[PDB]
Amino acid sequence: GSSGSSGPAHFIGRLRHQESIEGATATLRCELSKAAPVEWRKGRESLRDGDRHSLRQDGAVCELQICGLAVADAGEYSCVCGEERTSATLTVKALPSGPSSG
Repeated sequence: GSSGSSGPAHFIGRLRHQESIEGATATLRCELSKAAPVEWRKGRESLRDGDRHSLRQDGAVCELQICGLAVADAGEYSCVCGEERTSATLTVKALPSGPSSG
């Protein structure tokens, strides 16, 4: 309770380079100094809750879920909350599209 203010939630648990599989559904997770609204970004892109884009929050905890992954999608995702933002390189793998043997 001091003069002035502090500001938005300062990313305390910045993202972490995660590696997913092609075709699968990637799921990121981060932490904020305090429950606050954020906006994920997939390489000079804007990620918002809609068709597949999932931005569920659990008290100072954001999680981006992108269905239908793709080796191309891989790059670098960032989470903007206000003044600060964290980025984490996402690595996509190639799913085994090989026909089982009998």
